[PDB]
Amino acid sequence: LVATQTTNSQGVATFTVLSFPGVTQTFKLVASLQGYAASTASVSITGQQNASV
Amino acid sequence: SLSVQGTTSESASVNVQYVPLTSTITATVVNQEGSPLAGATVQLYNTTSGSNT
Repeated sequence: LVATQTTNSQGVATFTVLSFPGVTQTFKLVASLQGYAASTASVSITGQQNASV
Repeated sequence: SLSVQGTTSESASVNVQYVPLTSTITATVVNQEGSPLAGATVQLYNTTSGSNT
């Protein structure tokens, strides 16, 4: 864990993390929220890319 | 060939051509990781024949 966010009202949960060229930088995004179901998705940025799900 | 046999026996050899008609259908797979899946088998049945040919 390098960054945790409280989700914003602009509907982008943006977090800044180090990156490097030529590596499948996998990231697990867990959403734990009171009022609805907690869910876990995952992505991979390979080099620099916007990973949005 | 136009063998125009008037006064002249005019021998022309006009080539003409025809292209066959083929159809190509494509199918795509994606998920909740937003990454295109490899290895998935997708089967096309021609179901306009009245069975799963």
